[PDB]
Amino acid sequence: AQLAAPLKVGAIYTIGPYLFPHLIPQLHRVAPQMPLYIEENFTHILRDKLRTGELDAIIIALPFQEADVLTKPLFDEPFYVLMPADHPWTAKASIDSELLNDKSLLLLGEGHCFRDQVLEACPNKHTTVESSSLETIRHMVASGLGVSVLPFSAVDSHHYAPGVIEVRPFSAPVPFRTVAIAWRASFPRPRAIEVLADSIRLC
Amino acid sequence: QLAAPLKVGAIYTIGPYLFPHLIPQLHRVAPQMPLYIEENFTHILRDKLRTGELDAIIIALPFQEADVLTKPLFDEPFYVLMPADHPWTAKASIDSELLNDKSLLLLGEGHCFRDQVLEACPTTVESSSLETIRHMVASGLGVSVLPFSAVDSHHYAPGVIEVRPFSAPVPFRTVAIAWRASFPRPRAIEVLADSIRLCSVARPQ
Repeated sequence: AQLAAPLKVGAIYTIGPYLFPHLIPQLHRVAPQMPLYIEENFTHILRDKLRTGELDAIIIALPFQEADVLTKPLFDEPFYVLMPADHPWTAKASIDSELLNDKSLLLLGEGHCFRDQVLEACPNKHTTVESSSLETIRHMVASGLGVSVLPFSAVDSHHYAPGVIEVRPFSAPVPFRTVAIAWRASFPRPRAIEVLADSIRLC
Repeated sequence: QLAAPLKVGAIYTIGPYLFPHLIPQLHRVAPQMPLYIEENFTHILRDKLRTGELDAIIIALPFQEADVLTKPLFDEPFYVLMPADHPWTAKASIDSELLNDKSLLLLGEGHCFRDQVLEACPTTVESSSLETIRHMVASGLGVSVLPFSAVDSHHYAPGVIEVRPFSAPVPFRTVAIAWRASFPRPRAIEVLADSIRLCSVARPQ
């Protein structure tokens, strides 16, 4: 106690894969004896589990407000455009958002908050592929199927040799999202939460 | 018949470790066929293959359905994943009976790899995937089992996780590809299969 027991952390699908690899060793450096029971899911589900006590702390994107749950913004994360290496846009330095409504744009299905954020960053012509992760989308743009949008932390977390996929920033103003941690106020281990947060910011 | 997009499904425990090698090889022998990709459970891929919204699926045996051709591609061994501090680090290989422990982390019920691991043995994190399992192992939560194609597919610096082979006889799965018998594009199937076979070849350091 109180840094001596497993901590149950949830995160949304479009954050966990890109955060945990950085998070775990940084957490380890401060916090050698606490392992993480991890779950990745949609926002509302992580919220329900946070409420029922199945999860102790969740990682979501704003907006997010929950009874008896404290919510601290952790950082901001700009979006980037993902494309095949032979795509015309590779000649551009940045991509204006208005260019993005086109059948060639590949989106997550409903339920993903990132989907709505991307849609809001755009000016109805799209391709939605359900039961998809961001990685699956990266694979299909790598095969030359279309083009997509990623959060910053995901752009280089892949195992593709150079010359397969290219990433270009958005033209100003760059759309982004706000990453935040949530935990319940009555949580008997506040120092575990602070360790978690501090470790997240140092990434 | 190699200038149109091909619709491919694969099970959760195969795709993430296959596509990073499959896509380049595929453009290299077939640069005008992009993949529409889906990852899901075996039965869902089966149904999607039968309905025709998928053209081919990549699965593990056993697998046999009427009016569906199935071609075994290769054998992939299993490996044991552990924290870098874990005492099993001292071991060269790990006896399968040692996976009789609550430390052992498994996938949900819908995954065929769960069953395969359970068959190779004497707690379950639900709706999990292998990467999440890797993360929790990396945090020190326990120990797990991976297919070989997944043991290097991570972004942790060395010194965080370690992998050891099973003691002989080593457990394995058989990766295969399935497609409709009267599928109008057999050549694409053959390319895809060969490319998949190539992926099974681990590139030396």
